Amino acid sequence: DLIEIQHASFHWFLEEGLIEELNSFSPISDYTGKLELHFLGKDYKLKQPKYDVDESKRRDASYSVQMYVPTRLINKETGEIKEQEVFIGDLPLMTERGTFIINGAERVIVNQIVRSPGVYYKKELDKNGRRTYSASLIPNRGAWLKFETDKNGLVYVRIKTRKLSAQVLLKAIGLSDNEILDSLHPEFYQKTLDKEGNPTEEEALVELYKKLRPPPTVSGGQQLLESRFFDPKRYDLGRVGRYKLNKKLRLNEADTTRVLTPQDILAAINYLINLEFDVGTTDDIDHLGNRRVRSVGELLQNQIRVGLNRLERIIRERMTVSESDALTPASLVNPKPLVAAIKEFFGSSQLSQFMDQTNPLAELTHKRRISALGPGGLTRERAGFAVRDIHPSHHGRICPVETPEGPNAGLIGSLATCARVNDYGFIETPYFRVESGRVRKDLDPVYLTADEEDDMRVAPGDIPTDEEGNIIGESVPIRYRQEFSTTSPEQVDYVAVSPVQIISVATSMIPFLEHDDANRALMGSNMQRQAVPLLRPERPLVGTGLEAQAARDSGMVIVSRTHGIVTYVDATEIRVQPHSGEEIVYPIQKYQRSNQDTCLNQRPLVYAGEDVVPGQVLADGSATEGGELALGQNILVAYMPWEGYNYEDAILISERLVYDDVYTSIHIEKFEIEARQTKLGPEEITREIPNVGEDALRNLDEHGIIRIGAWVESGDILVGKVTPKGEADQPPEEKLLRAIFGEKARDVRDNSLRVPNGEKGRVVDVRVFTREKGDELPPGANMVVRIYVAQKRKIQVGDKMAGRHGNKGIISRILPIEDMPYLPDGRPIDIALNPLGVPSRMNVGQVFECLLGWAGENLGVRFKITPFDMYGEEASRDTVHGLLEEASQRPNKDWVFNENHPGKIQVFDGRTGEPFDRPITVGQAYMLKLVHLVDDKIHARSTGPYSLVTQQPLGGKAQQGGQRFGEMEVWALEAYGAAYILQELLTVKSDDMQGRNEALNAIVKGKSIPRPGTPESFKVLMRELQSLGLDIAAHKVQLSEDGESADAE
Amino acid sequence: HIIYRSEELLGAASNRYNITVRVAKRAKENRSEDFDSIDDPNMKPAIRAIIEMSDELT
Amino acid sequence: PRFDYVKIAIASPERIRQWGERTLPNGTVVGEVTKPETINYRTLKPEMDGLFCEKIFGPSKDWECWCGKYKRVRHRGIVCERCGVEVTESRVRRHRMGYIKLAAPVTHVWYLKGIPSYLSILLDMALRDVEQIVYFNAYVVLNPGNASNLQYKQLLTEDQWVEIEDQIELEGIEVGIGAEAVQRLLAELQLEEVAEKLREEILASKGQKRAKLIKRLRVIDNFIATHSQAEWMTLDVIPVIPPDLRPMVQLDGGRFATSDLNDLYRRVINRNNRLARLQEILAPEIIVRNEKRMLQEAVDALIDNGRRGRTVVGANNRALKSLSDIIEGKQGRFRQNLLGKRVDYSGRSVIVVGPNLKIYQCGLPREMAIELFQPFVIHRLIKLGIVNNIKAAKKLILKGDPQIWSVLEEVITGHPVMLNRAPTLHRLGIQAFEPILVEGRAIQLHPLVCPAFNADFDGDQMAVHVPLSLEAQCEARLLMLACHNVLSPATGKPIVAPSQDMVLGCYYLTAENPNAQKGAGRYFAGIEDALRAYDHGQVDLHSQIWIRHLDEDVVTEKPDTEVIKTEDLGDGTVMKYYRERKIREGIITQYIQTTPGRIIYNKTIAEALVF
Amino acid sequence: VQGLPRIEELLEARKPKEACVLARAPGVCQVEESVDIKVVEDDGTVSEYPLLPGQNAMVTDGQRIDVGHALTDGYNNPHEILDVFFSYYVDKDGCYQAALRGLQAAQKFLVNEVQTVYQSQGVDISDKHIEVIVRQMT
DNA sequence: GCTTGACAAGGCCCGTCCGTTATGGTATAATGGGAGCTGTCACGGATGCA
RNA sequence: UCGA
Ligand SMILES: [Mg+2]
Ligand SMILES: [Zn+2]
Repeated sequence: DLIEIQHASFHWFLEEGLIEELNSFSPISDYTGKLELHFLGKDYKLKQPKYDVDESKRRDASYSVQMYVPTRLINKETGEIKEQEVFIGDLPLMTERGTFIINGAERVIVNQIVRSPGVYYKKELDKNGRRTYSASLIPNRGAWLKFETDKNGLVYVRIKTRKLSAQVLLKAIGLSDNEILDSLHPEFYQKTLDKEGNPTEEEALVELYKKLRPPPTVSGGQQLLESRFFDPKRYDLGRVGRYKLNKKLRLNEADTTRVLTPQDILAAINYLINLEFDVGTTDDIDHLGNRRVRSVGELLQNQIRVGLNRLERIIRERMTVSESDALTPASLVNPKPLVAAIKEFFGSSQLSQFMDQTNPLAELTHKRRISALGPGGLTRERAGFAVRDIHPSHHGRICPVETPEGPNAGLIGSLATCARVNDYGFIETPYFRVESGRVRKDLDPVYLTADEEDDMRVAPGDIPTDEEGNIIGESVPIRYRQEFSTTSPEQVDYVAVSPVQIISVATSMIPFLEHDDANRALMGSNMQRQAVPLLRPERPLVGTGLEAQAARDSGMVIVSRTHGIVTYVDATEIRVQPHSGEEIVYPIQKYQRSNQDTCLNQRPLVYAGEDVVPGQVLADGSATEGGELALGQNILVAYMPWEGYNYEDAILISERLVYDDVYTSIHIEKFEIEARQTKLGPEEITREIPNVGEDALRNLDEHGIIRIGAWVESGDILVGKVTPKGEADQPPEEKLLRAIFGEKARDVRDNSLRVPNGEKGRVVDVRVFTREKGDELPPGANMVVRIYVAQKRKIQVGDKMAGRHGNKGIISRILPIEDMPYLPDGRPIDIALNPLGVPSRMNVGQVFECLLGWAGENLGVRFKITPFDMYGEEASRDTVHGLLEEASQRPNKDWVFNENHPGKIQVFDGRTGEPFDRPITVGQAYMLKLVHLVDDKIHARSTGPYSLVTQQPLGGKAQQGGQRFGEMEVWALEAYGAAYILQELLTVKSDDMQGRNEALNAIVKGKSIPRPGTPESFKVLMRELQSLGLDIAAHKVQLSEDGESADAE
Repeated sequence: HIIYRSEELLGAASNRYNITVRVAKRAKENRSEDFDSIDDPNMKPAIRAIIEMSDELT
Repeated sequence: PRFDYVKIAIASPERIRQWGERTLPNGTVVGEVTKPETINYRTLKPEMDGLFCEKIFGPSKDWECWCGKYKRVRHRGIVCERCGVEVTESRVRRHRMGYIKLAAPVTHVWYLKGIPSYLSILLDMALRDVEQIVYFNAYVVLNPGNASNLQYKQLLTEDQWVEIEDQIELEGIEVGIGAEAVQRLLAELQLEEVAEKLREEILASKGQKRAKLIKRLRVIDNFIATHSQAEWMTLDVIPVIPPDLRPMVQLDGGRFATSDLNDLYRRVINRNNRLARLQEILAPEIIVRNEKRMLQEAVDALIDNGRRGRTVVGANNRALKSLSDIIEGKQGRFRQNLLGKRVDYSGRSVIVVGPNLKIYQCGLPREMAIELFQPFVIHRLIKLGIVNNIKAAKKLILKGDPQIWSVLEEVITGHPVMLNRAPTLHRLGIQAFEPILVEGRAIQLHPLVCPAFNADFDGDQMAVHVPLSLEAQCEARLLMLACHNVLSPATGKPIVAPSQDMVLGCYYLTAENPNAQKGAGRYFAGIEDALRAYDHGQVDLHSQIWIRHLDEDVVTEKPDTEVIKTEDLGDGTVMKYYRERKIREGIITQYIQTTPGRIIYNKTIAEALVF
Repeated sequence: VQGLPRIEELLEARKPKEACVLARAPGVCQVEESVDIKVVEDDGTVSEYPLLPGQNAMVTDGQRIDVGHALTDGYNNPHEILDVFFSYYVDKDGCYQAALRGLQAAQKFLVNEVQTVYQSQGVDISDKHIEVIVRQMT
């Protein structure tokens, strides 16, 4: 299973994470001691949800459950036990795909990588001086212990504040002079004991309080130090903090997990002194053995911990004011601070991200992202060069290729294919045991938790092995202590289980990965997660074979579980019968809206009367073919330059891709309107709207709302809504115009929902959610109407297409089939790609892919080639050229392979009919269609809305915004002679309530006027500087007159 | 031939930021003189100020 | 209007109240903010005293006061005797400023916590010394006369002042605390007389501290030339921003969208009304001292939040936006609203390569040109007589008639359009083009201007801008056209050149293929004889062809002047043989061995440079 | 490998880690833990004792010393070129002529060092564009 | 090219009605607050510490 | 977060 960091994490929270939080919260007491409240956390209910999975997405709700615990309220003096179940909070459940539904939108919880708790030592040179060793005891939650060591044998303890001597903390926790020196070399400790005095057990708590809290008190020094490291519910090492203390310092005690042991502070000082004696290891901060990951089971444990602490303040403020008895325990627990704590984590936190649902490849990748940012991780400004590079401990755990380019280059990683996280939070990799030069591929792997660095010798999965005898190679390259070396095959210990263990699940879909560059393989893995689901997908011919596993783990593929006989198959359900209440129904969704405006259509695959197996595809998804995944189409390609139509990364396609419904996707948009409550009068949805005739009232059913199946275009009316007005401030021009022809204006105003510019399609869902029907509504709303419009988009000029090797491009021309070049059998060419971008970017694998897919086209065999071989030069060139020779041995196909030029044939011109001078490489390429279509990039504005303060035009496609003329754009016009264009762009086009009126009136009348006025943004800055206490004004230097000018008035 | 007429106007003038103001100040006179019903769509007043200034240059 | 220079100075307390108090036909002025209330919760009308008051800043609606009975355009320039709101336009609210009269002086945070702390330079104190007097942590001696052991401007602790209170020396010893003592220490200064005291201390016994008296003399000399006072650095009257610069709008759900300036203004008036309440009922001095310290922290957080003390927050845990935090940052008023603005008549789209076109020409789609040139199409519709107004023209544009596209075709001819791609590194990233209406939905860009814009056809979007005035059209054509931008502004080398796909077409054309000759070694009569032989199947592209060319300016790779294989004909005529030439000397004839691909290349330069 | 940070610290006029510039123009004949170079001027009388730690190499071979000839084998301090060329010429001619010759040595160092970094990366930049910003600094 | 009695329509004006709103009070005794900062790099002043 |  590829999703185990989400399913096993939420399963741990429902049985171990929720029980541990309620056991530490209980019991609580009052100020006097009259009654006590303790919970029973291990007997909670977790009742049934309210709505369905598909119903919660359209009703704008969350798939959540109610949490109830039994609560026993006892009293100290009077014997009474009050058992009652009290509501705790709303907990959203994880769906079957591993996601959550928050406010009708599907969301994921990205796993965040942080540092592991423990002690870490570091050699630091602050200046050109001696060698200083530092320390840092990091807990899971609480204060930090930073031990430093200066020159001349002075070890200090810093607990944010100023540093202090090591004897001050070591004596205040409770110790003797003989219990320190017996377990310490004590000759180095005499230099820090001379210039520190010699305090007793009570002569150190007073001096500790004088420097931390600057009167000292004998009772104040004990309450300050115990609350930092020794008090419960304020300092936590964690289950993994106790494990890292017993490994580094080699401690004998274990299973403490709550209180910091004072013997552990003595062991951290002893390891720091011995670092000057050239013994001990300096820890690394970028090592994956020191870096942990956490998931939904751990991140939810911190939100209930800060949510129950707010509940502890109200539970102690209600058992003291009410001095009377006979009170119910259900009124002591207020669920309001804990409901708002869970709702803030799932909807308002940064780590809960919007789920990418373009294709099943992006859904599987987004659940396995390893990001180093979040509330407790790193910062965008605090990220440096060392944290973004690849550590040598990332071999097989984190993918070195798949990472987003730009700002987050290296901070957001991806988990590898065979990687696995244990219960402690460390990434593990499987390895096969090698015994005396023989790979023992018979038993289960070892799953080493990054402990193979300083102990084991690990070989990758690329060495030639024999059939159970020995290893063929005499020099095996291995890795030992983060360095590569070639040793004997009898000296190795472990070997990798797969050659795709290093790369992730999205990089493994690229065939011939070893022939492509690592920079273009980064782009090829990112463009595969943006491919739209087509209308009829097609499986690739040069697939790697891992597409079948990624389709079943995405959750959008109906699988069988019963091993039965299929009875009834239609377009909505599949009914089988289980055998060794026997009729289950598998529902099939038809054209459901996704998050990225794509389709989630499922098609039936099986027929009636067929034996099935557990793990068989019953119904494939939208971007999924039969069994395996399918994100694009296999069509003909040719690497030849046309007449400037493929000049700089441009694509020339044919007309055959248009009328054959190739690269044709279905996009479903969703519109929203609401009949709110205006204080002047309630708004309602009517059909008789003013100033709109029969040109737009054709699809309404006398209710103001459109019908199902009506073709809407740009500028129509979906929901006709009116709004009452109470202005009554008519100008004298409109009063004279209305008095002539009559037709007195009504009190309503047309606020109908309309279709935006460049939008069309067919309406498929006109679901209306009103009150008194069984659904909750937001306050200040009478009727909520939701309109879903689906449209069928073909492939056009301006769309961005790409392949699996980073050869992205934008189509500039769609030629007919008689103008495209044609093969010597008469078959035309679909895509005419440019061969100039190939040798400059090292995209060699895309030439191996098309030449192998052309061999699979004439044979019809659908090759499955795994990456990272076999014999050198005999597995990539002679595989392609050897299989192209077999396709040429057919009696009908003799023109496929040539002896002089192997990977080339003769191509004829379509316009003139003459052959070209040189042979051209042809093949069957697998191209994808990305989400960056030409329809979403069109924006234009003449005059629209304006800003609130600066009175400048707004910015945005969805709100009719204007393009920003920034500071780099002024410097280009200032370097030109364009002074009148610069004054026009800053005055009459932005921030002038007077200059915009006269400039617009000049074009309609036909006589332009010069000299625009003062812009509004300068007068805002003039009033802001006067409010800062600065007498700033503008004057005139005219003859015998120095007067201030009034820019505002 | 409008781009060939503009390079002859920018040359032999010693200031390219001054002769473009005389084109812009002559196009406003050609626009006010063309206020009748006859309006040529091919010959704009901004283009007619460049052709008339190059004929008087010689 | 038109001004000539801008002068900035320190605002005196008589200058801040000049902006606040306005003349009204009554006995007193009403331009003072006394209450922290903004508006009412029942109706959406403000109150008669507050930060959004209509008696101070003006009427909320056009020609309508607050109480009623004056809601017409007939009453212009009068003040209602019942309410007090002047009946005028609603645009006067963003120009009027109120003031807040304080009950205690407050030091300005820019002069105290700034660099190099100009308040502490004039007082001849330290940075921590003035910071202990302000915010009420130590006492300063203001009159140490007739005392045993006391110095001027000496800091005293809380336990040290109560010892002198038991000793009454036996004279008048005056101390002070807070900003009332700093304002008294600045008012009794001697800025005319202290300037000559520091000048005699620089020449005599300078030492290492000569630069300290020099830096103090620069601050004192600025207060005499500008005719300012040293006591104006403390604030007694706080100015108020106009209410449209702190807008309060209501969203669709009913919630109000307030600003952070309203929460910082309310903290000043709530702590100023409490200080006037404690000073009236004779409060204990430990409460009045704590109230004046919070009034000092409320104004300093209003001016520069987080400068001296801790940053105050609101409902959300982010930092509040103060008066200084809207001008200094990258998202401030300077770098986001003054140096760079969002312009009208603009748009953007993806770009595609347009071949079979020219330079200074770009592909412009029809639905984007009808929005950018919308005031130019409407003017042509009324001029041609199709419509009569804008409402008849705008309904005809959005309807989709084929006569609208014939009007748009006649408008864009001769109208330059500036194309722009972000980021703009050099000045050739903004060039003007003459657009044409093409089929599709992308901008057909020329492939020759691609190294100029640094544009690649894999997702690049380019911004479109349209000029309006007649002077802007003449500057985009004569100075910003793409045909006049061949040379780069950095070096003297051109950038308009064949780069990727046309170099490979010219390298293969003038190459040498030693296998596909098909008729090499043939003599042709001139340049035009070889072009007529390429249209037939006579010669190939790389055939060795002798061409009779009488010109001498023949450049080639590895040129030579020596004559090898000299052959003499009859009657004294000698043939001068070369590596690539064959000249008949006495020059009679001259044959050039070349390829027909080099003749097509040399013919292209002849028809382009000679017109 | 240090192209872009070198141009930033040159225009910012920052002080480097090491600098050693001779204050006059004498005839120095080198007579060899650390090497010491004794400065003896034949035209003048007063000598000079310069500081030279053991972590610096040699550039002079003998009888080759200009007014501001440095011995660094590394990066030169542009602030030290000013006070060497100014204090040596403040006694010979006037203060205005001493400032013109002092700023000319600092201007020729900044233009030649920016063009050195830009030519190493294969970038053509004309000299008239660089010296405009150097004019605003001096 | 104008003029006069008649018939309602409606805006202010001035009373009261009741929801809305500002103000003061309650008597066992109660007596110093929480919530993060701890992985950025470079330069320029300003203290302060010998 | 994602494109250049
Ligand atoms: Mg690009
Ligand atoms: Zn009024």
